[PDB]
Amino acid sequence: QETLVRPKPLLLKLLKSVGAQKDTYTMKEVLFYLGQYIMTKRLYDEKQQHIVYCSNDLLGDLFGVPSFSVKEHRKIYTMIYRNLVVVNQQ
Amino acid sequence: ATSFAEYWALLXP
Repeated sequence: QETLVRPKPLLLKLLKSVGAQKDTYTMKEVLFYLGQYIMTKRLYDEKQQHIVYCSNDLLGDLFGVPSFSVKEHRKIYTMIYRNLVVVNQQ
Repeated sequence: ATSFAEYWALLXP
């Protein structure tokens, strides 16, 4: 997923909050950093670890849902892409 | 069980 991408301020700070530097990422990098954010903030359920809690987290504001499952791949990519701007470039 | 990390890796890396 080499899609060249520039997050909107809120996703961007979400990513920067766990140490990302740039304004301009591949989709791959975004996914790496987003998974890290979720683990670093301890948003995943301990027992059913595909479940992610977003209530009173920043992640809830971006995604507009209180919880979601990582198994919902299309929904996940939809909720990401619409916090994201696709550049006119590789 | 499956780790969250493992679930997340399946999204696409």
